[PDB]
Amino acid sequence: MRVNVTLACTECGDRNYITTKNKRNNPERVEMKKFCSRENKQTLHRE
Amino acid sequence: FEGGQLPLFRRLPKRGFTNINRKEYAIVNLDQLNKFEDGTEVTPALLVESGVVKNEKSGIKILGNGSLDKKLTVKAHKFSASAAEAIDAKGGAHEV
Amino acid sequence: SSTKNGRDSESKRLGAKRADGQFVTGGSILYRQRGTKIYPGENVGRGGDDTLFAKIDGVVKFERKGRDKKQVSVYAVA
RNA sequence: CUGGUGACUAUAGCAAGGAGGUCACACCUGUUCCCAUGCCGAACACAGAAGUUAAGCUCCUUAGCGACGAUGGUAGUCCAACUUACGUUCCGCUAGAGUAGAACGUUCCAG
RNA sequence: UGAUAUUGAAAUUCGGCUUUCUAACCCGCACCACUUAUCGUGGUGGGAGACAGUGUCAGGCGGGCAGUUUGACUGGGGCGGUCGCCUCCUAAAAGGUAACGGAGGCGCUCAAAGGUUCCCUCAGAAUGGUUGGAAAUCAUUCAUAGAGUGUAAAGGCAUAAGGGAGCUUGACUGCGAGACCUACAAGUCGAGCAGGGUCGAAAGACGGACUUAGUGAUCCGGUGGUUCCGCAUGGAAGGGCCAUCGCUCAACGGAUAAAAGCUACCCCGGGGAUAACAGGCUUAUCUCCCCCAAGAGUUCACAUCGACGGGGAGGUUUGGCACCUCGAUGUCGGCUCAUCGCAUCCUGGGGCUGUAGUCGGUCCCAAGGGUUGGGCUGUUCGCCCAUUAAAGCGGUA
RNA sequence: GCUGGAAGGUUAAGAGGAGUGGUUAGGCGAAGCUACGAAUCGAAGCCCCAGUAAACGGCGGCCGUAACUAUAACGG
RNA sequence: GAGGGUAGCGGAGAAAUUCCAAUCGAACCUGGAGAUAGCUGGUUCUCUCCGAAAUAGCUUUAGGGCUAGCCUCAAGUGAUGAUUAUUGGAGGUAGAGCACUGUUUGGACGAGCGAAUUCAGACAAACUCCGAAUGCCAAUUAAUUUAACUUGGGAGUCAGAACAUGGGUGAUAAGGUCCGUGUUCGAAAGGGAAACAGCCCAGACCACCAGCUAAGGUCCCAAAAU
RNA sequence: AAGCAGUAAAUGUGGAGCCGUAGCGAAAGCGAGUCUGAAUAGGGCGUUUAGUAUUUGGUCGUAGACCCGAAACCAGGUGAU
Ligand SMILES: O=C1C=CN(c2c(F)cc(N3C[C@H](CNc4ccon4)OC3=O)c(F)c2F)CC1
Repeated sequence: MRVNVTLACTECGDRNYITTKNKRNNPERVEMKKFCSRENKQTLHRE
Repeated sequence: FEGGQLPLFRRLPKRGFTNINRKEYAIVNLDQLNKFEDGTEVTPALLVESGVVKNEKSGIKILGNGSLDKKLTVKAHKFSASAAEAIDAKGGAHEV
Repeated sequence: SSTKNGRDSESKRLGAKRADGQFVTGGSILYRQRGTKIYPGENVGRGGDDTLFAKIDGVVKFERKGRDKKQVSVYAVA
């Protein structure tokens, strides 16, 4: 039931991540605050 | 042959590529310039007939692995950042 | 006319790795275990999987810590 | 013969009975003031004339249950001889028993 | 079976399948000439006709024919079962260690079941109750953890790793002294430094989860980013590098993108490293003897019979093992000729009787000599007919 | 398996040339030349509709019950 | 009877895998050709020094191969090797025990009274409040000893056997089978066990009509006490 | 080295060519330093750095490759006395 998800930056340089996800428990795209290597600061992700 | 087990080269992956326009140079450190006369003019045409450079591949580049010990004027294609620092410190002047 | 058994997992090399009174370095493994059968002491850390390692250079010392409990420590050599 | 804070395998415990104080610990009467409860100003923290050793807490006594336990034997056992189960020489249990034991105690605050 | 070339006309017709006409092409059709032979060529009639036949391209059917594949372990081989990873016992108090030895589990899950700060503490509850086949809920004491800890087991955890309540995304980027493990490839732990941060008053903690299973080279292809290369030059097409994806490749170190059976018609190279017959070791099973005496036999354990349980001998049965023989040790039942053991079928000599006599039962000593002829089945066995003083049992490849 | 049939579904070359890229005369970019493309038209065959066994092949199980008292002519 | 026809990716067959020049499930001759063989057999003179393995991991792998482990020859670095005494530590086997999880004998006490109460007596590879003898890791500690390690050249080995001892398996059967530990054979002559690779004593450089011993022996065969 | 002159002598000529003196990186490139990285912060591989030509011995590779031996496969021919 779980799936692989990739997190990209929000309208800036893309420094992606990879995690897991449950479709039913979270039927919509998620958002988190991660590190952006290019920008050198915390930034919100999605997808 | 490993008797049936996968060979090491098959296990490992390939890497890199080759460039068709690869240019190489014949290096000559500041140590091989201690035989010419003081103030003489050194030119690739001379280094290939004096006995320092046996085969000039694509030009002569002068490096700085050592001291010059003389004041000369050198003519080459490329100079190391430290080769010209010590060539102009003992007198004279280099040129491309 | 068949067997239902016959399975087993690879053996892990658990136990102590250095002896008491021996000289070690800053990152030497001292004891591999499941859980905490021996507790860390002075200048000792517990790894993620309960592995005990030193943090400085000195002699190893296995001592008792309370009734029915053991620890391991490291003291700099003078 | 006190309070505070540490060191050590309960020989530091559990019980049972006794004694003691308003200088200190507690109990203690309040919820306007900061903060707190998935009923209880119950706990947490508080604002603080009195009321009292009944318990918390202590220094004193008692070996009842737990705890600590040599000496001497026994089982087992390394080595070496016989031979299969018996000799010899080092180590040395468990259990049980005579027994210890109702703590020892650094720095520290004021007496 | 379609498209197109060879291949040209006319009309019907809600860049066209179809009636339609001669001129290409076709006729083992007729009459003539070469030629008093009809193979062939040529000419004139007839038939057919832009079809057929022929070339290239495409789709389907195709053991008719061809090249090949069809695993290993295994108390012989088949059949059955098994193949990777995790935990425990066997394992002989370091680590490591086998069998088709004894027991289970895995091919995940969780956006809070993660990080941080402050709080808290469980089963079972000798009794009371709005009294519902004593155990839902509430109340007070016994309570050495007998509760829990996503999921097997074993080591750990009440200084909590177990429960609840607030804010959070460190389930971060670039690495990394030194160690464990180890044939290789892989796997495991890690102080500390720089860049960002979250929680806390602050020390300080944080590079997922109490710990250990939840996974698979490379080669090739896809999707993003980018310092780089890009055939004379400037671009491009294609490559390199970083991130990531797609395999019950489960025979799980994975032969290829793609694979099943029979041979009594059989062949070659090897093995007693490995079966069928005889020998050998073994004695479960088999055959034959003993111990105890509860009871059957009118009374009466012991004339004779012997439940429950126990101890031996023999090496004739069916097996276990795989030590000799696979550059070869020929089967079953007879026939012919015998030999030898005694656990004695007959003949000889003795006890005891539940022995009147005539006949028997059982047991001891005795191996000198004897121990039939036929019917039915290939037989051994076995049954039957008629006899005999008796129609004994075993060994010798 | 063979024979006949046609309503529809699916399906090759070939025909068809929307539209998207790489180049440049003058972040756009008309032409020319170039590397690739879709709507739609393309037959048999196979799914479908029938017929054929002196074609290949196949032709049941458990209960109770007499005027046939063991049995089961009958019924479930 | 004579003269003719059909030829091996083929002929012939009133059909048997039947025949095609004395062996046809696919004729004969020459060539590719010294096809290939992880399988058998064979492999030629002499001395000197040293001297194994029959194990692990992976394998379309199991009587084959590869790396590691044991052998040998050189060049190097220096007590880093081995045994013993002593002081330290880690680790739950033998035995023992019933405090936990089980299994289980005989009584006593009324909560429905032989195993979640009490008084006695037992049992366990997957039970432990306890717990050895040994072995193992250390201390540039002490004495006696002679190795050890690194780099490079060349190998062989991957079928093992019996005896003692701690275990599984089988039936507390096997000269059975699979692991731990030591010895011998393998590759080891000599003496003893009548004969007898694995048992006991003991390791052959050569020669001698010299002596002392081990295992085992001393009436005769037959050296030694009637 | 080929070639040229020499007795099939093995000498003289012949300097295209090969190895060494400098590494690091996939590459552009830089250079006693280079790669990774925002950062000589740390780490990896180098600065240890003698070489080269001929030849005896040992081993390996491509050729039948220490010797003898198949059951078979394909090609072109000879046979119905
Ligand atoms: O039903 C039976 C099954 C096989 N049996 C058999 C046999 F009868 C003889 C021998 N052998 C082998 C050896 C070589 N003999 C031969 C003969 C031909 O080839 N080799 O000599 C023998 O005795 C064998 F092993 C058996 F299993 C017994 C009878």
